[PDB]
Amino acid sequence: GSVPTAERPAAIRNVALVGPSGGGKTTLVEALLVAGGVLTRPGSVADGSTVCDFDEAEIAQQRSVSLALASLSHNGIKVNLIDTPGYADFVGELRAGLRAADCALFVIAANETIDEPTKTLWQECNEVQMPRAVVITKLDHPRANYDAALTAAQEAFGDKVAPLYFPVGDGESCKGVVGLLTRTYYDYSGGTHTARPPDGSHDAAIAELRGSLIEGVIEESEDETLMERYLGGEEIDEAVLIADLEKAVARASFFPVIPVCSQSGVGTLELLDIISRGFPAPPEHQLPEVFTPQGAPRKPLSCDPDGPLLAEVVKTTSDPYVGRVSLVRVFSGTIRPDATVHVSGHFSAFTDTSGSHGAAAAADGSTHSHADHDEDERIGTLSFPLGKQQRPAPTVVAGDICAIGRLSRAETGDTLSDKTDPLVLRPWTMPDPLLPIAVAPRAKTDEDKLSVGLQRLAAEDPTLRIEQNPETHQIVLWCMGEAHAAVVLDALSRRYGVSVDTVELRVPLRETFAGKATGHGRHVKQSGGHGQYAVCDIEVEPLPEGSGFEFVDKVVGGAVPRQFIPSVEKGVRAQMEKGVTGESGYPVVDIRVTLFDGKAHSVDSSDFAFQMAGALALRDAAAATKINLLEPVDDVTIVVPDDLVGTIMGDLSGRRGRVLGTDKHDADRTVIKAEIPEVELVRYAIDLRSMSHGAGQFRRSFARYEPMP
Amino acid sequence: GSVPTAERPAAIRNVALVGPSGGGKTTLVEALLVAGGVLTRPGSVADGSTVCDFDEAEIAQQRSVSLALASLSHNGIKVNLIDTPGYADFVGELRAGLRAADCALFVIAANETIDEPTKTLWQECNEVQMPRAVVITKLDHPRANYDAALTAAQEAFGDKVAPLYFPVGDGESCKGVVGLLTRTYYDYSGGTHTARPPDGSHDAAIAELRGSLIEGVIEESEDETLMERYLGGEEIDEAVLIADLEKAVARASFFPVIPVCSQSGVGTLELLDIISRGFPAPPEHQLPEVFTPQGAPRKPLSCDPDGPLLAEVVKTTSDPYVGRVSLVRVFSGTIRPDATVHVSGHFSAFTDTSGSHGAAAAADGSTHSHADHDEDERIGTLSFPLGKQQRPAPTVVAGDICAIGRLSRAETGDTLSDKTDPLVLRPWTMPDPLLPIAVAPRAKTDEDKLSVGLQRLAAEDPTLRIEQNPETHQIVLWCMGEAHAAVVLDALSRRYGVSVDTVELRVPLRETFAGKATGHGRHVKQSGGHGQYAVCDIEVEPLPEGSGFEFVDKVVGGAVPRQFIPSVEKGVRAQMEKGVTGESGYPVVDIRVTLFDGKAHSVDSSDFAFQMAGALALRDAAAATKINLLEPVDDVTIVVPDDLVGTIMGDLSGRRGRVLGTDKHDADRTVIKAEIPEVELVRYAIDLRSMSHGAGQFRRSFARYEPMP
Amino acid sequence: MIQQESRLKVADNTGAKEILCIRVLGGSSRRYAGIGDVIVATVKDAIPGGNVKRGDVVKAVVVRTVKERRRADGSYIKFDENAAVIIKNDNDPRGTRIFGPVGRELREKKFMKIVSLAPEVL
Ligand SMILES: Nc1nc2c(ncn2[C@@H]2O[C@H](COP(=O)(O)OP(=O)(O)NP(=O)(O)O)[C@@H](O)[C@H]2O)c(=O)[nH]1
Ligand SMILES: Nc1nc2c(ncn2[C@@H]2O[C@H](COP(=O)(O)OP(=O)(O)NP(=O)(O)O)[C@@H](O)[C@H]2O)c(=O)[nH]1
Repeated sequence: GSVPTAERPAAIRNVALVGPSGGGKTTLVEALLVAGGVLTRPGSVADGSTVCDFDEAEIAQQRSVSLALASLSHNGIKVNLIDTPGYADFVGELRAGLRAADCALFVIAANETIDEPTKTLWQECNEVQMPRAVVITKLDHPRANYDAALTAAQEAFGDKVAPLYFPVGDGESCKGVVGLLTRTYYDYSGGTHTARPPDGSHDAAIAELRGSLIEGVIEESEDETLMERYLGGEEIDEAVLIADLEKAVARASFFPVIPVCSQSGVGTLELLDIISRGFPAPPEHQLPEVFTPQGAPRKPLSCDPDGPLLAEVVKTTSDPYVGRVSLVRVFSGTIRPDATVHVSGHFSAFTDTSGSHGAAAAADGSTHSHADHDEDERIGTLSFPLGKQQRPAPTVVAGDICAIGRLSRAETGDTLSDKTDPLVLRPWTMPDPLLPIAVAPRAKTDEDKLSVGLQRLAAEDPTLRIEQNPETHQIVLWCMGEAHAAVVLDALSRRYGVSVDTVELRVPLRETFAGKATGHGRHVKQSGGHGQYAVCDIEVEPLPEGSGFEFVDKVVGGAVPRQFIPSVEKGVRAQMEKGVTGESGYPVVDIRVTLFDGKAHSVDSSDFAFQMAGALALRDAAAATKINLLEPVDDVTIVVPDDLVGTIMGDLSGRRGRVLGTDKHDADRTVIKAEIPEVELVRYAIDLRSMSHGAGQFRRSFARYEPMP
Repeated sequence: GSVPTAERPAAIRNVALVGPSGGGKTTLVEALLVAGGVLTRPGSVADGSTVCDFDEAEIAQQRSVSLALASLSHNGIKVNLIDTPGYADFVGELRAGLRAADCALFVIAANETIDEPTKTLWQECNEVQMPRAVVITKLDHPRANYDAALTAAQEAFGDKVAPLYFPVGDGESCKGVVGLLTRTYYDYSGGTHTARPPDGSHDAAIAELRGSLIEGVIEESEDETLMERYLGGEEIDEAVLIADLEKAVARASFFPVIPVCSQSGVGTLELLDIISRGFPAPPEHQLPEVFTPQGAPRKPLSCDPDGPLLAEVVKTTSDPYVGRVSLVRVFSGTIRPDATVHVSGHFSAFTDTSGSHGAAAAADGSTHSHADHDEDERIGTLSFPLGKQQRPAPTVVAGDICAIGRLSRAETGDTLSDKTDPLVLRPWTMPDPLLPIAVAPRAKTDEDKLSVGLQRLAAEDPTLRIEQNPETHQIVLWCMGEAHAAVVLDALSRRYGVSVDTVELRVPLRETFAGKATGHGRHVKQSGGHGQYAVCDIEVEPLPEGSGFEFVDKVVGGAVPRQFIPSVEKGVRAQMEKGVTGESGYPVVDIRVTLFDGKAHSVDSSDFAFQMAGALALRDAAAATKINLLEPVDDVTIVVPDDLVGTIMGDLSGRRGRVLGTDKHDADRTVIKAEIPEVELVRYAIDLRSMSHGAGQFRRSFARYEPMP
Repeated sequence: MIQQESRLKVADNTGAKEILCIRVLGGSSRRYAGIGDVIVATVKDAIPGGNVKRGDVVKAVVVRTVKERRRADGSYIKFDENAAVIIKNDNDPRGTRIFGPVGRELREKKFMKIVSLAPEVL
């Protein structure tokens, strides 16, 4: 159909659809687009004809793995649908979609109840005070009980959840719904949407539903006399109730329930009407706090095309022919083609908190550690995403989302604004991946481009963390889970031509002397030039942890020439650095070396010879005693339900974990604080999601180093 | 970076770079491509690692022998650099590339003066109105005199040649060039291009160059008040001046001079800018006149992707794996895969003109002289050739050159158009070869496939002509020179396995009678079938050349049977066909046989008998007088420069030649009317071209026969 | 009747010319391969610049045989040479074009790609 174009931010809606993995979100989006006229017939995820599930990975996994955007205009109101994956491994994409949205939509099926991942998704949506609306789908399923799921929703997320539309079906294929506020029964039995008054088969239940909905809304209505009036017998006007419901939903105070038949197309039209009326506008939505480049807080801009230019890229995609396709979320100002705009790369200062080992701020890619970058780029032709097709856009007003190609250095999450007024929207919450994945490149040609490919990968996916080990010299990919790790590996192996092989993550270790010992170092070599002769008799004794390297001089009579003692010290330091345990010795710290005697030659004494003699003496002293191996430990804070406390505690008991305390996270979850050695945490996430029906959520942070038990 | 794929022909440019053999065309192409970012580092011709220098013949000859195409992207504008052979033996490939491109680049060395081959190539570029931009390369040479080359180009190639950019260096490694129109000096001394204001050491010279360039450009512009403004002291705007320079260069009026330092990368970026802005556009360039399939001309077609489908092949070769690499140049309409295009063989009628004597129209190959065929073939995969590896092309808009595989009947230069509306463009005028060579098969099986092998080679090599001689019973291959002959023989022995050895080419020859005589033929053969015995008496007289064979019978009383007169006749015809001068008797011509007497037997008369009787009578008649040999003198139209007419007079004097006139062909060359024996014309073309340095063109046409001197 | 140590011509773009049959897949101790039978082979001759080189173990399907083969209709098919097509694990060709005719047995063995790409199916 026609390209949905909006000229005022009020007429634009940006709602992110969320839910469980495979909740039929893609089918719902296809049905809505067909109802919008863009698509002639509804696509099917199984057939792969859907607009949303167009990427290779989505069809390969037969489930949403990456988020997509669709644009629709209905009743003169444009809606920017944001379908997001429903699996925990892709939580960061869902959060990014939430940030770029002014509302949250939950697509759930009546035949299955609310799972714990859906509850955590509701919590995540709640902790931005986002408005949430409940959409029941898959009503064609035989086991689809709208009443049971509705109840569960009403009981779980407080009394603020009350249904808004009452379906009337046969229990197999819902033929239509009853409008509770409008007292109108919508019918689709003949294949046409017909709105007619209910015949009275549900009139008592309908009246009950209106009463409950009115009492719930009217409380949230500012008119406290409305409650009296309704309880006094006065019939509150339908338009007034509608407006009060719209305001309350814009206040993120109510969570209505609307049943939808994605397959049959039942309820799509009313659903679009509810999106266009009851949903908050970006002007109504509490726009995110906009910050100045230098960290000084700035007053948030009103959502208007005439205001100061303010936009934000929220997705980065790589295409072999088109190039980078960056989706830009605009909040204030107007974007016009060929204009030069300022690219604020997250200004990492706002994202430098925590980050564990990787200290991830934005776009990682250690050669690009932190983003914090500023650059002004001239944009090309504005476009809107329609699958792989890009509908050209004349101008981009505030409050809308657009796709821009050929962007050289634009990245996901970057704040776009006028170059004269650089701005910085508050960045989204980035989940920290805690599944390290060490890999090894197949060739140095791949390795050289590995930095560029990983930088671009983190530009596309801000949730992936990449850390290159400085001690073990291993490149390690931190991922959310099995699916996310697979996606990270595949995209690196294809989009950038970097052939890598996953290798074992090496946990850094430290070495120190376990006792006092002495070493005799001799370096005699008779080559074709000057002979070499240097002997050092050093004494190494243990030091308290963190004492570092101390040198004590006890040379008597100057047997070691005093010009070569610093060479002995340098050799000792180098030998500590190179390790003292075999061919794979870890750095030696917190030791003291006491050179008390030695031998030298009048002609064959050299600084290098004394360096070698000191290194060999240190090696002999290390071989003259035991060496302490120090392994690191990371504190782990876990949120798990109280019913599984014992299983996780016993699992940590088999994982040598030291329990620190069990803190009540809430009425049903307990925060568990414990420090676990990093070796035990290599596969902790996968086993935990097992030990928890996925409910297992934890964070880790390096604590200190301890010797191996 | 991103693969060069432009969505409009205006954002596509194709330049057929020209110059002498090993003039650095490839090297400059590599430098430009690295400037665009396609190649990591610019390859060297000698090393053979370049994209253009990949073929066996190009590497072996250490130069360009077959043209190559590369695609480049610059600021959203596609650039198609087309390296062309620098040797006149492959000037057919250069002519095709010029026909394949809308702009030509003269890659010449600053240490080399403009040779006559360069002047003739400039003339060929000139009388097709093909725009040219002067490029000065090899400035790193110790004898590299940029100013000398500039002045020589300005004096030779008309006053329209004038410097555009002024190089600045220390005389050994040029450190930069000065942008005259931009009044800015670009410096590469520090390893980075730096567009900075000039230091002022040559401000007066720069200003003079700016004034000269402006006044030259204004001359070809539209605003006639611009000259009065500039001469009146008013400073014309930089942007307007630029636009005027673009107009002057595009319209095939101006020839700006560009210094290029390919080795150090100096000037490549500004050359790319000049190609992108000041160079002509495929729509702007005067496209070849289009023709209807059935002989009628058609108005030139616009370079519009939405227009009628129109394209023309520019190279053809066979690959066992990917398929026939048919380099197809698109001019009008959009070419897409799975489309059936018209494969008209140039409809040669429109190119029967020009081509010197050979009527070179389509792919030459006198066995297939003039294609003039029709065909509609479904194309396979559209690919952008990058050396051997082909860049996939999902969509090919007009104004581009692409390689299409799996084209069964495609030949070089074949016009490709829509099946519903077949169209014929104007193909290039090809320099038909004039050096004959004879190939003898080692056996019969190779000769059986030799026909299809030579047909395929002629389809691949439009400039090559293959000739079969029925009189002397040999196959003759015509090549432009020596290197092209080596290339074509290698291709024949490799792509088709034609094992042959070079042999001398034999010219047609005939025999004639020098006197009158009578013959007596007596035959007696009494075999086991029908006894044969016949006697005939004929008379032969010498006749003027061109008289042909004649017979007069004057037998008296029917001595010989009338039924056997045809037998004798045909026997005499066969005997004179077999010759009379020994066992190597050449075909006797222009002789009249006059039968008068003979004897007959009751039973011994027979067809064969009388046949031999007449034969032996012919032998006896020929035995009494002399036989004169005649060689075919062919009219030779010698075209040499007027200063070289004296050389042709001197050498043709030693060639037993007679001069029937020296008509001035044009302002430089002179048509010479002369007839020369055929034996002298086997090597006339090669020596003519060698002495004329590429300025020699000539035609041959058999006129009559002359006796041995 | 291709079997152990038999030499096969290759009808692909992969760059190999001739392959040697190592094993006739499709059951233990199976002896012969006919049209439409998958075998393991080793490449003996190849284009120097091809993706497939000499000595690498590959998987192929027979498309032409010299030995006559009966069809359910009473008709018989025969070729002058034994030829095979390199395939990857999902029963798809590694090349992009097929040379020469193929028997229609491939149709009932579900080699749709080879059947579609062949110039002639008999
Ligand atoms: N009964 C029924 N099944 C549906 C419906 N929509 C999708 N499905 C089925 O559910 C599966 C995919 O559903 P869904 O998870 O929503 O697909 P997705 O959108 O790609 N994944 P996600 O929901 O996480 O975004 C398929 O097997 C599909 O046939 C629906 O409306 N009704
Ligand atoms: N010093 C110098 N040498 C060059 C330059 N360009 C090419 N050469 C050298 O000249 C030889 C080949 O040059 P060139 O004829 O331009 O190669 P080509 O382009 O493949 N052949 P052609 O010019 O006829 O198209 C090589 O030895 C190469 O190193 C240049 O700019 N400077």
